[PDB]
Amino acid sequence: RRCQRCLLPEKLCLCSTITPAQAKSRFCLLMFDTPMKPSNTGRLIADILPDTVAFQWSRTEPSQDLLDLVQNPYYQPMVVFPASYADEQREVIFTPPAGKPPLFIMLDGTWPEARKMFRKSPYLDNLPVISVDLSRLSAYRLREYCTAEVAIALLDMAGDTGAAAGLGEHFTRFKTRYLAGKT
Amino acid sequence: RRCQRCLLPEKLCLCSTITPAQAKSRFCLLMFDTPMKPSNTGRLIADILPDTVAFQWSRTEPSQDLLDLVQNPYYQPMVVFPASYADEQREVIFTPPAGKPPLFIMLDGTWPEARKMFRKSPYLDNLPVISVDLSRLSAYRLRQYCTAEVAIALLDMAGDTGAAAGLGEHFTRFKTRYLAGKT
Ligand SMILES: Nc1ncnc2c1ncn2[C@@H]1O[C@H](C[C@@H](N)CC[C@H](N)C(=O)O)[C@@H](O)[C@H]1O
Ligand SMILES: Nc1ncnc2c1ncn2[C@@H]1O[C@H](C[C@@H](N)CC[C@H](N)C(=O)O)[C@@H](O)[C@H]1O
Ligand SMILES: [Zn+2]
Ligand SMILES: [Zn+2]
Repeated sequence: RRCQRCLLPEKLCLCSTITPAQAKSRFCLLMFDTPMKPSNTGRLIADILPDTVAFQWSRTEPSQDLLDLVQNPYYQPMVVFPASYADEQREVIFTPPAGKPPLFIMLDGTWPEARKMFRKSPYLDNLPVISVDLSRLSAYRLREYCTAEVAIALLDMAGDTGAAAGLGEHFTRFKTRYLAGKT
Repeated sequence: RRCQRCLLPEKLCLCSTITPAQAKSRFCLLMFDTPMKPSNTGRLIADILPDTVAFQWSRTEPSQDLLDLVQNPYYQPMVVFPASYADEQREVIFTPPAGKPPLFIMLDGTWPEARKMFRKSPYLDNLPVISVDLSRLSAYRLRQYCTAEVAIALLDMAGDTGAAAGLGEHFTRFKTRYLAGKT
């Protein structure tokens, strides 16, 4: 009864609407649970930006491919999480750094899952935390938050406004259809 | 706060999505009530086919512009109503006639309002009733029935598949947003 790709009821399937975009930014999804939950919105990022990398998160045996990706000096990697959680010695930044393309590492799940991922992933500890400027959502007619909404604001912070606008529109489509599914 | 044109919550406003189409068929809406109610779907026809004529229905004082339109020999006028309610001497048909462009007269309101309009409008009595083949909605991945849904079937019956597809997509957008605004 539910689409296996877009996770909405079948009469509400949005797959035909999806128009991927392009961006200088790149996302990496560390997923606490890979089945796939409609309430987890990190997957919407991958619909709009299909170069999004996604992993199942592990407490003790992180993937070598994940380690390779976050250690690739081609990118500037950063952990996406509210600044108040970062240690006093943790580097916190407020814009993507200039030059190398950013790799936005999202902790995709619930808060206690996100928080657990933030604290028990030592391969992320030497990375800067970016504090997202959520007020930028106003320029996309979204409430100035879902993991997909955080990503929209990040894309806008990086000047990837085409992908921000495409993800906003895709997010609103999913959220509207989801609510309707509950009706 | 609701949009005054598309009658949805302001955050769910659909006006920007509307792309009118073109059709050989033409519609005429006799609306019981012209505030407008969100759940009256005759107005969705006008969004897709802006040459749709619309009048306020009156029992005793029909507009002369309405009388003039239905007496225009340029069109083949017909009243859109379930065939079971026609009189035995009423000409019932099952396809739009061939040759002159069809003028589909919709009774836009609720069922008791439509049935009242059907019975108390002497200017429509010498007109044929077209019985709508609603199984055609299957071709548009749709399935009582909204006035806008009946119009999609009529458009398809007349070969106006582009307008029928555009009205289907529009009706589903309205219906999905209306359900979500209800959530
Ligand atoms: N200020 C913020 N900075 C960074 N990420 C944020 C912020 N506020 C919310 N988030 C995101 O929201 C997640 C936690 C929950 N809100 C997730 C809700 C829901 N499961 C979703 O996927 O949208 C975090 O792991 C981040 O992805
Ligand atoms: N079998 C049918 N043949 C012709 N018109 C129909 C048929 N079934 C429904 N309709 C039309 O669709 C309306 C259905 C009503 N329930 C109105 C629902 C709602 N108020 C709307 O405006 O969409 C009728 O009043 C007619 O205008
Ligand atoms: Zn789907
Ligand atoms: Zn509107």
